[PDB]
Amino acid sequence: KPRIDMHSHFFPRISEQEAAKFDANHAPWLQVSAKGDTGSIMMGKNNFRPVYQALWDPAFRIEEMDAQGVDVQVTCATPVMFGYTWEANKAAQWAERMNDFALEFAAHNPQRIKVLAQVPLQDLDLACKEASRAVAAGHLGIQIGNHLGDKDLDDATLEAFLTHCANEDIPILVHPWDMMGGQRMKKWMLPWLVAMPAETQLAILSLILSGAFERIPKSLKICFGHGGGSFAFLLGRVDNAWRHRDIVREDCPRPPSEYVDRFFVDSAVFNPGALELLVSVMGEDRVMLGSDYPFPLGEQKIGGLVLSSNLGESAKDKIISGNASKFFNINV
Amino acid sequence: KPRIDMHSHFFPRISEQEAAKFDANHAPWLQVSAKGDTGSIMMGKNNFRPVYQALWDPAFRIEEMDAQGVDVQVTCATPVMFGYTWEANKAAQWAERMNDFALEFAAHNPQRIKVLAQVPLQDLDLACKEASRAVAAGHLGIQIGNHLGDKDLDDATLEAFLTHCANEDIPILVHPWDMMGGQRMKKWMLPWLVAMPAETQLAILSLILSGAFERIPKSLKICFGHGGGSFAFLLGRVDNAWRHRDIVREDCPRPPSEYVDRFFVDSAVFNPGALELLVSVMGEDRVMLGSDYPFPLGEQKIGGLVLSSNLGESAKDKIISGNASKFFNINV
Ligand SMILES: [Co+2]
Ligand SMILES: [Co+2]
Repeated sequence: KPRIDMHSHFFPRISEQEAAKFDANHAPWLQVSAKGDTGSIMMGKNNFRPVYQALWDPAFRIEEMDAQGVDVQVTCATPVMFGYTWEANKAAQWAERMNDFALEFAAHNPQRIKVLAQVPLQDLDLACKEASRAVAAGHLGIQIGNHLGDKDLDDATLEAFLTHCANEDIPILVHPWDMMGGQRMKKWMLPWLVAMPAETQLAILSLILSGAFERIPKSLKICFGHGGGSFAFLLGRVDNAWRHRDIVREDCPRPPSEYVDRFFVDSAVFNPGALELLVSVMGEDRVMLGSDYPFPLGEQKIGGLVLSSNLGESAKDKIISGNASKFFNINV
Repeated sequence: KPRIDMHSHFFPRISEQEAAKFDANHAPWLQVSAKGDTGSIMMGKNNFRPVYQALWDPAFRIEEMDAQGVDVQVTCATPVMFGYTWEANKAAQWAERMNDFALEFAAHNPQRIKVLAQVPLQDLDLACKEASRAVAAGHLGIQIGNHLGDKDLDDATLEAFLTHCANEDIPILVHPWDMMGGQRMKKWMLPWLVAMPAETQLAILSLILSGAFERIPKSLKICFGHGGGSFAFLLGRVDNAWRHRDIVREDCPRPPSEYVDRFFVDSAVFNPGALELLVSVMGEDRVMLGSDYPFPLGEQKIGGLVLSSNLGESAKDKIISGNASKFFNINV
């Protein structure tokens, strides 16, 4: 039973110059210290966030995986890489380049390192083509952000994308990104603590309340990252609203709670009680170990929360290993 | 064994002529049908919200309360009545009129209907007066919105108000309103299902992360409406952030979860799993029965989720009765 950690991120060796050729102001690149141990994601000439070797170096990453007890990691774009606001053809060329970097990263050891691709989701046609190209080149699926500006997952272009993926057997991880909140949540990591869980919840409900699960084939494999946000906990509020209000019930024929059999969530909720309630709502078959390696708010002892739960042995094995193996078809 | 519902709402019997005196376009009033069981809250000459008789009629309410098994009910402003956008002086006099109306509604049976007052929270001076004035007139505390625009509860102006209330032993109920989310939650009541819980979590976290509870006297009686949103379930994430980023730890000298003994939440969470998680977090002494009567999304069998739960008889008596008795000082 190899521990599979199915939610982690990477960032490729791109220089200022290469990024500039796409967008001098908005294309992210990687600055590495002379020493080679630390670095920063840059945007234009500005420091975006500080980072360390494990995000760009697959050999260094292998050492930490050994140290952690992680046998297989699935890793994908850092969300600042998405480029969802750029011109389509440019975002397409970018996506391909990033996905190639991701394959080259995993080529260091394709047994223990699996990658998901990004897509120019602003353009449905180009997004489908990149999704297919990348999977047929080695990627085990796609990571998308959870919205495109004012477009949420109920949007016909995003629904059409999920449907293409269901049709071609391409798993999706939905990652919250580009957080709401306007001006309100600047200090103390509030976008991460408030807006992010709200974003993921909104993605799920957008699928549910629009009736989109009635249209998307049941074969779609889709996981919502970062514990599904606050979804599991406020689901009661949503069923209540659906039972008692026309406008809530209108596009959604079955109790919202019944739609949990249509998706997955990762396990990153940082609390025993939250995990227990997460597993209660979703069922043990629908929660997968994800850490958010190698960022600093990520689970520092990968799998620790699950292995130390008062869940059954049966269930623990599915969450740390079983489910993702099936979900991503990583042949154990 | 007396049942106390501490979260319900009311709307006064204001004539269109009396409303137009404050603001012909933005000041809320009540239109009542022939039969006398139907109404609309209006904004000028437009239908703002359709409402039913229990919202404005004490006699009718007094009877649903008899039907429901609720001995005492705390009631307060519908958030449309807040008028936080108004000019400080126009609001002060609006607040007083709403609060004279609230005391009239209470006077129909002051043993069973208790009231909280609204305040012109935009101007500190006028809000403190109205608070002390309203309480001494018979109000048991105040209801405040969770934010004013981008001033969250970490705003020093708002702190001072919380502290002014603390020393007068004026209890406060913090209610979500004016939900974040802009152009993104237009259907299926998503403001209420996504933004509302996030607002309330924000409100709590701005107190904890800013260090406000270090500076507000422990005598503060403050309660966060609607279960405190997603607060209890996301709390583990908050501690994780605190432990791993020193910017989260800067004004918050102890782990964020330690401050749970500084506030209360109501019980309105619509799921037994969620109720259990909520109590586990807050403690059985810090959760009060609130229904959100008489709104359609309000609990239909008031007390029903608590009374059917797997909690002990001791826990149930505190939530239904014990806690709210002490908090609002309603003597049995
Ligand atoms: Co992540
Ligand atoms: Co309410």
